[PDB]
Amino acid sequence: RKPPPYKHIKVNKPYGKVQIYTADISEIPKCNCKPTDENPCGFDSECLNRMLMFECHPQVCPAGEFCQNQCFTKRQYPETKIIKTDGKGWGLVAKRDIRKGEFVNEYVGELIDKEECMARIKHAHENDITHFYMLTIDKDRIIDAGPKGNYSRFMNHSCQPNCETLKWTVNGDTRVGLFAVCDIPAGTELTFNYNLDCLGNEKTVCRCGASNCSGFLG
Amino acid sequence: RAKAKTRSSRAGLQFPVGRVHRLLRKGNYAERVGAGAPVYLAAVLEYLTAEILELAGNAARDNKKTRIIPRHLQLAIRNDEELNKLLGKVTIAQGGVLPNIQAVLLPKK
Amino acid sequence: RAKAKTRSSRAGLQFPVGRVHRLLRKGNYAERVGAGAPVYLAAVLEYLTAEILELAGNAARDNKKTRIIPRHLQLAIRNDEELNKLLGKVTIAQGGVLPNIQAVLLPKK
Amino acid sequence: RSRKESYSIYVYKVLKQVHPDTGISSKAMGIMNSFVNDIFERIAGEASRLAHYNKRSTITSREIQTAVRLLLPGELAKHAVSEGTKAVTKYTSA
Amino acid sequence: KRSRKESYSIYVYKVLKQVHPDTGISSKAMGIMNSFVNDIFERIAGEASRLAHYNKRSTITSREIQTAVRLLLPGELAKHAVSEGTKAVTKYTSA
Amino acid sequence: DNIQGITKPAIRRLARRGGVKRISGLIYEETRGVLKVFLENVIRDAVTYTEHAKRKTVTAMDVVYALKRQGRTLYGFG
Amino acid sequence: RDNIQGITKPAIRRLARRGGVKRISGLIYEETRGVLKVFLENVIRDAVTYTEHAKRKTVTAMDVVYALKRQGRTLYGFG
Amino acid sequence: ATGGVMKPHRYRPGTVALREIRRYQKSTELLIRKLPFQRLVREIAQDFKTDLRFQSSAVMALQEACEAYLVGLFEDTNLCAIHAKRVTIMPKDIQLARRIRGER
Amino acid sequence: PHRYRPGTVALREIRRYQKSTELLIRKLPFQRLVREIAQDFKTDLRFQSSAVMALQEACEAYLVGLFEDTNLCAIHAKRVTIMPKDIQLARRIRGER
DNA sequence: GACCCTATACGCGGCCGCCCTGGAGAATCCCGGTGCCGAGGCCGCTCAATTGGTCGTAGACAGCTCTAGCACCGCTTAAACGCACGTACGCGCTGTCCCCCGCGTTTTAACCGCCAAGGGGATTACTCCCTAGTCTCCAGGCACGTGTCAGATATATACATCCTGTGCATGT
DNA sequence: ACATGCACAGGATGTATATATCTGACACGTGCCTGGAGACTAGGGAGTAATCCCCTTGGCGGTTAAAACGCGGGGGACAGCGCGTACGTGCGTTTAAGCGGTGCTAGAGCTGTCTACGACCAATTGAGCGGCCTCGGCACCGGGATTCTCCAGGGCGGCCGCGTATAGGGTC
Ligand SMILES: Nc1ncnc2c1ncn2[C@@H]1O[C@H](C[C@@H](N)CC[C@H](N)C(=O)O)[C@@H](O)[C@H]1O
Ligand SMILES: [Zn+2]
Ligand SMILES: [Zn+2]
Ligand SMILES: [Zn+2]
Repeated sequence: RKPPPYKHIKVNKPYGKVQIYTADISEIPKCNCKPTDENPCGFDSECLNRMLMFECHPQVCPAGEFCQNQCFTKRQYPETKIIKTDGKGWGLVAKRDIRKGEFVNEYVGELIDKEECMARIKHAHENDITHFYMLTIDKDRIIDAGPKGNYSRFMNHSCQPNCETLKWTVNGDTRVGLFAVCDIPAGTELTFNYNLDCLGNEKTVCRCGASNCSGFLG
Repeated sequence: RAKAKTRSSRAGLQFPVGRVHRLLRKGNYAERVGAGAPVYLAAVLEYLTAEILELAGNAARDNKKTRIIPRHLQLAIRNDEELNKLLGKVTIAQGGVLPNIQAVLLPKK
Repeated sequence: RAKAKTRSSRAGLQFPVGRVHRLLRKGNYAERVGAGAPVYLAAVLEYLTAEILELAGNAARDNKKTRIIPRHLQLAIRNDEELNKLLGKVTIAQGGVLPNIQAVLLPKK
Repeated sequence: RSRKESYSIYVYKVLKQVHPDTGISSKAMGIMNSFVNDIFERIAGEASRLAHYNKRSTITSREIQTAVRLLLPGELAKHAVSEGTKAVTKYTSA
Repeated sequence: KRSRKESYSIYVYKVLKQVHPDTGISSKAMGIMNSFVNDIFERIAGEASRLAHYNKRSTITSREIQTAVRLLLPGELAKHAVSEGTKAVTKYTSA
Repeated sequence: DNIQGITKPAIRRLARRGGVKRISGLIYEETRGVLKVFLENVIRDAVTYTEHAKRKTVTAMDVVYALKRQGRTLYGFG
Repeated sequence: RDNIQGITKPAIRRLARRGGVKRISGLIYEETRGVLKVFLENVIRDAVTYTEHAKRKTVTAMDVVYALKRQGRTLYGFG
Repeated sequence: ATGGVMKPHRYRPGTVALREIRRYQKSTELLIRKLPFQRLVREIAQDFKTDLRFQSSAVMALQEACEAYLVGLFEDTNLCAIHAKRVTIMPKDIQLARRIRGER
Repeated sequence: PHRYRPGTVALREIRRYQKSTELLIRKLPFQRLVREIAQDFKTDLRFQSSAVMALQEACEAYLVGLFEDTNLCAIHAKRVTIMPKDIQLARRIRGER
């Protein structure tokens, strides 16, 4: 029918005893781009924040509003929809061609700790839950896109992917964004390598379909 | 007498002409100190202080601060060519450095 | 009165204690110069001169010359470590350079 | 509990003259004291040597002017000379 | 008319004949030795001068000269110069 | 072995402020030697000043004078 | 008057040889003329300052010596 | 029926390095710990005179001077490295910097 | 037809000029250069012969030291040839401009 | 089962890279004259060092206060440390090609020596005004105290977009 | 008759901003008191003029060393490639820095006293400076003796091709 219901949230939601590190607007990096430039803080320019996976801030960036480096807070996700996959569940396909390096989406969910993460994995084993949305953003902080998330949680693993997860630092805190690693024409389903999923369990088979498929998730 | 009138006032200066005169006298630079030597020296010291303080205030305004801190003095000195040359061999406590990354260390396409 | 006895002879020096005393007094170094300050300083200048001249005379002998020329002073100064620290920023007229060639420039065997 | 002379009040007077609404930290004021003392000592020493080279007993405004030309680089020297000669012109006529 | 120009030529030559009896010295080398003695005199004198000013003294004494020797000269030069000057001072005051 | 208290992270930070991206692993020990030389010289002269004033305590002005004597004028301590 | 060209290429090669330099790129001569001119300009500027302060119309060897000493390049053998 | 977290790609080598470059060229703090530097200072001073005492401002001045010295030295040695067509600084680079400066 | 190999006369010259103590620039060219530099500071200047000689001695010493540092820079880059970038690196590290 | 067809490494020189001298210039040293000019030794004199005595204050020496330097202890937590991993950078090897060196020929201008000439540095004699020294006196600047006014800042109350759940319109 | 598609009044919390409270950081205000300022004088340093008389500038002419120029070619600069490992990134533990508070005392920093050292002055006299002269140390030259570099041919170690010996396999 439809995917099981989830609270479609827009920004990371902390939970339990997790704690963000949000810095003040004075101590976020500022580049050297100028508002008169050809593409201030643009994708292909030499923005010193873009090169270092830093997100510009319109109230700090010297380019003011000409800064094309606010792709996280402004949420310029290219339009995409959800389609049931062969034997993986639901994936997503965009609405247009994507040139290599276009910010595709941002992974977002509920911020949990390590012991809460293992509690949720235990509870999932108790009810043979097979879909897992965890993604370790760092020690003591894991994203869980299970209950709360966005469309990005509907991207599947493929051993030869067309997207990837990169960590950016936005407003002084880490966030994870899905980026395009190759020129993806529309109609093509989007998929990134989870890059690890084995904690202690039986390594669910990887029915990705890549030529170099590792068979399992690893 | 006639209402002492503080030579700095007579020169139109803010720095102390009398104190500079006394420091020249009690400092073993020559056995005599001219009348206009302290005036000249106080004027030059005031001019250089005004130059540095103006540049440092500009820098402190670039950071949207209303106090000059050693960082701003350092930024003013290093970002001005002649002030940099005058104070090249000087270290400013709590100054830091100019932000500068060589062009070869930057990530490439 | 006693005939005379130059203060160098009293100190057992070859350098002039009296002339050094006058130079200290007329150089604006301080308002008073102690009795033993010129004596000490003449001794130290004499020691340093003797050290340099010893090494320069050795260098002159090593070149089969019996007369010191600026080249020998240069060789003495640059071949000694302490005198090279002392005179590291000094140029010696008609002194030349030490004979140094880097090992990477010698012809490969 | 003893007096300690400083250039702080004069530095602050010059500050209010160029940036009327900007303050200055205590550490920055200390740095400005050190700066003024350093430059004073440089100029005074160079002028003292200038007198001794020419065999004069007097440090005059002329020698302070020449000490400024040696020690200051270019535009700083020109403006410092102009400022000082204006101060001496103004002082001697009052 | 012809004014007298002082120099350390005779003293440098006296010291030379102590340490190398059969050795002469060119006029240019003697000029270099004059410049060297004047340079070292000025360094020690200036260092002791400002060393007296730091301590709020007005007298340049043998203690000032000794400390200016330790500041300006390296290692063994400093040790031997200090000992030599101390010897000359301690034998000056016994005559 | 207090020169080992100038840890590797500290040297890396000092290299970052100098604009250094990659650091060979032989740098650290080398850098320590450099530091221990510089320090020595300055402290030597500082103690000299301290002994000439007949003080048992090394004053910030002694350090400042030593540094200026070595051509490394320092503003902010006197 | 291109007098800086009188510091000829062979003279620069000789100065390089006394420095231990074995092979010399052909772009070194203009660079070295520029370096030499800058250094000479600084020293002559300070020497002429010393000369004018003494009211003299002749630059003496002591003016050069004082200029060098104040630039940190003390020169023995001229006074 | 496995579970297990996913892991984002670590930063490419040289990205946290450039982040740190910008961060430490933006701040003015002291980059060495203070107790270790003070212990080293006292140990070095024991060779010149025993039972010495230090003013706190003396040790702070020493730290400021040494840290500024090392930062400038690292700038020159980075220039040496880049001259040699590298981006890694090596002991030979420090030695060339110090030799050209005059310290060696 | 006999001819030395490219680099042995250079070493010969290195030894010959590190053995000598003499001025390597000509006299009249350097003197004219000094006068033309001094024209832009004050006109109608005179020059004691010892003044121009001291200037030449100092400039030659400067350039010899600079070339030593330049040669070290070239050897650092695993070259034998000195190039303008080596002079620039030496001058930058020294403190010059 | 033996005999002949047939493949496959075996050794037998087969040229080769590649040292190793041998000899030819070229350069550098070495030794005897030769002469020349500057080191160095003496003379005369003058001016600066020495002798002696006087006088004032710089500093040494003792003594006291109270600052700040050191020693210690307990807690929090950030930083350092050790290890795993993986890539991108250093370094070695190769080729190519250009540019700099070594050498010969031509050209030019430095250099040497000699001669004037006059500019300007050095010296001397007056002189006059500018600075030290001094004494008196008052206010400028420093030490200490307390007000004021920010930014910062956690508290708290209204607003804006989302979330809800059973009811409104409807195609079965 | 009915539940699918889908909504609209109420809740509800993020969202935006007013609001009472801290914490300094300086900001005026006294309160002194020490050090500039006024006023005046004495004398020596500096300025001006005159004069000498070195020494810098300019010219001329010849000699010849040196720069300029051309050219072949060798070797070094430099671009490209590959690999392997060293270093950067990140995690999990451990350690020790930093902070705070407590407590004690060495010794910095000042005051008071007085003495003995240094400035200062006048007379004296010998050391050092300018001038002058000479003779030996060194520079230069020239011819012969080594010494060093460079390259043309021979031995000395290869692997290397080619004919060849040794043994597996098919057949009578
Ligand atoms: N390539 C794949 N083949 C088979 N199953 C997959 C694959 N990728 C993801 N999954 C399943 O999807 C889960 C990962 C989750 N992010 C869910 C993604 C999935 N598209 C969904 O939103 O339901 C895992 O628990 C797997 O069971
Ligand atoms: Zn930008
Ligand atoms: Zn931007
Ligand atoms: Zn797969």
